[PDB]
Amino acid sequence: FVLPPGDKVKGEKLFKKHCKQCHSIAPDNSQTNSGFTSWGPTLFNVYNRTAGMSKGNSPFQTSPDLYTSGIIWNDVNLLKYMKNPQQFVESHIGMNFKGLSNLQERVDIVHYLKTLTYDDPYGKQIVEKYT
Amino acid sequence: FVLPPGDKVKGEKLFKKHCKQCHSIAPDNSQTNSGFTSWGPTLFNVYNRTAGMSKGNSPFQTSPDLYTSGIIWNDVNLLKYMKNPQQFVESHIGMNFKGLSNLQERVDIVHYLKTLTYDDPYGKQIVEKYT
Ligand code: HEC
Ligand code: HEC
Repeated sequence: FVLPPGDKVKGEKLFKKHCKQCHSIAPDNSQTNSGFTSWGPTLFNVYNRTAGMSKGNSPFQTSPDLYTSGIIWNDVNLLKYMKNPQQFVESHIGMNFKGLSNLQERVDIVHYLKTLTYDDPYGKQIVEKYT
Repeated sequence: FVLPPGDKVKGEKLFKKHCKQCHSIAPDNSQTNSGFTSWGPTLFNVYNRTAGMSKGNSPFQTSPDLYTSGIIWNDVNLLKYMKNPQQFVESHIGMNFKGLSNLQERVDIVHYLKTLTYDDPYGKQIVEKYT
């Protein structure tokens, strides 16, 4: 497959219409993950960039010998992701988050999350483990 | 509304089964923007934290005069977002990306993104401006 003929001016227009609300184009590189100006990461230099979702189900979490170069934002993957982001995530990493319907489970999760703070004993324990 | 009674141990187990795949619990503070250890941001100290999606649809024509991130991850918002993230996004920021059906528009977008690079003439101008 080769990237078919397209119009980059039309592309700028479509980007301002559909993507600019959540994505910057600034060449920060310090914004390539989430960033500080836009919600989503800067899409500058995104072409052939290693995708952030490569870190989902990180093999590094259990061992540094399981390094993974990850998924690349080449032409095909950009086209497919722009077609259907959720199906792309599910098909490339194995699953996505569509929400938890049960209310007690979500409440229990909130109770757990409230302990992940710099003041809670459990949170203080998580802190020293990473210091 | 008050947070109903909950079990933080069951919450930890639910977090490990449903959230740890894409979320760290590391006190990085710099990882709150997805960081690098995980695809999603660290959920450590996420309670009552300003949500990253507050940065979407930013009035950058009056950026110095009108900007005050104000989606807070309090109990209610966490429960709502965990129930249906996409509906939460759509109802709190106004819209969400569900994909572009047409193939030529996506191709044109890829053509525009290929010019966002440190060596393309257009990408060079974007660099010049934002420094
Ligand atoms: C909010 C309403 C968004 C709109 C509209 C678009 N995107 Fe987005 N995208 C958004 C976020 C918060 C994130 C980060 C979390 C995630 O799911 O990855 C993204 C991610 C991307 C990426 C991945 C970048 C990476 O470094 O891995 C790309 C390439 C991307 N988004 C492109 C993109 C395009 C082409 C859009 C319009 C056609 C678009 N996004 C809209 C939030 C939002
Ligand atoms: C990947 C498959 C994920 C799973 C499973 C869960 N989350 Fe996540 N979440 C993910 C990303 C890539 C992002 C950043 C982009 C975005 O849409 O915001 C998030 C974001 C959050 C946030 C916002 C944090 C902030 O700083 O604003 C929260 C509070 C959050 N996610 C919570 C959460 C919970 C409770 C989960 C399991 C029950 C969970 N997420 C799963 C990706 C993924």
